[PDB]
Amino acid sequence: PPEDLMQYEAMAQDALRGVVKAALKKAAAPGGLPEPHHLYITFKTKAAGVSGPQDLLSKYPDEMTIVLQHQYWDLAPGETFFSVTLKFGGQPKRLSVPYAALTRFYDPSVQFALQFSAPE
Amino acid sequence: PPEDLMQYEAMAQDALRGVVKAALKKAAAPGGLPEPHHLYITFKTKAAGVSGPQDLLSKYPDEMTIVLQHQYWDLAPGETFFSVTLKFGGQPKRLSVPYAALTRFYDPSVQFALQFSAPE
Amino acid sequence: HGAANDNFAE
Amino acid sequence: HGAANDNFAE
Repeated sequence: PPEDLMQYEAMAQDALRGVVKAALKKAAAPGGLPEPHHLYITFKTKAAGVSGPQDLLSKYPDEMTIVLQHQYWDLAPGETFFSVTLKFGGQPKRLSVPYAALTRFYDPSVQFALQFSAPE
Repeated sequence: PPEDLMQYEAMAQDALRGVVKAALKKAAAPGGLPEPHHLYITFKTKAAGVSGPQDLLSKYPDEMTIVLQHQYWDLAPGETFFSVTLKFGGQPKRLSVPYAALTRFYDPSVQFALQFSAPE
Repeated sequence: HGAANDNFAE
Repeated sequence: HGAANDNFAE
């Protein structure tokens, strides 16, 4: 015991996904992130809501990390999901990721990290 | 070093105030909290946005804790602040508290606690 | 803790 | 880490 009927831990997890969303809004601001800040976003490829080139998604069965630093365009962070253009083998491609699909967040500059979808 | 221009710690603090708001919505649900869950909310009396009987507020200069368990009525958790009716010396009184004024959250049943407005 | 409001169960 | 997208600075 004791069984948590309030699911405080789950609510704290969702609350924290919001930091990713807030960080992506500063990154979407004209001028981008304040250097040397950059982001590493890891998400579940099969999670509902995520869209991307069929070829690309097939390459990454479950997890996929993307880095937002030197090569990303048109970052559009909506209220429930964000979309961005990145390059794979020099080829630009679009991605849409729900904040719900997120599993990890990391900014190497200040070593700040977050881990989600993990109830442990 | 390193100076955090992203203020990740501050964003994590705000994100977490949201757990209080979500907990107060379950408590405002017809039937109240699922026993034995009850809440201890601590807030800054002088923080802007808080209203209450002048007499009561004067008794608690800076901090004030309230317990939501056996004696609270008409809990109305808005999106930016919540109001509740409690009893002081058997006299019912109304209070409005912004989530921004919060400094501590505690549910004795599962020993879950949170501390805000503390950048340490 | 130290609640300010009345909280005796009933 | 292990990013999937290109990230060479310029």
